[PDB]
Amino acid sequence: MTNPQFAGHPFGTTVTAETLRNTFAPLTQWEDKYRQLIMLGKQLPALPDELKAQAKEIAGCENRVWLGYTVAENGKMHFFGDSEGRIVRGLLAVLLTAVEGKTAAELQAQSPLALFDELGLRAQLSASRSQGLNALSEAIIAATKQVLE
Repeated sequence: MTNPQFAGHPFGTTVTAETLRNTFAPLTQWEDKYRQLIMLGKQLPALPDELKAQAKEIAGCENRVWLGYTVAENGKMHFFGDSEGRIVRGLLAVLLTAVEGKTAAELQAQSPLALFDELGLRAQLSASRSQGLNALSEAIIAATKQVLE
């Protein structure tokens, strides 16, 4: 009789698309967003190797990128990863938030870039860099394709 629990990340819990909007609400300057974003990572826990194995490797961004998830019984997937670049690290948050217990379908029904764009944590990011966010997202599309099938 027991139940293990790990990865006490916010994303939704305390870091909801809203909360982020409340933080950026005042921060109208991208400089801030990009700035605070860095701190967003600090908040995130240090992704251990054990989890690294549970997640997938992503070397198509500013720097190393680790991400992993799993479809629940109903489908409620839970994302969890990290990155080297604080900035990127923070970005994940928003993402993990956009995918707040979302279903594969849902994801396809609404890209996680919405939040990023909404908050402007990407809409501003140069096209080039944007290519990255896409890749990340694609990770889902690829997954959703599996869950869908």
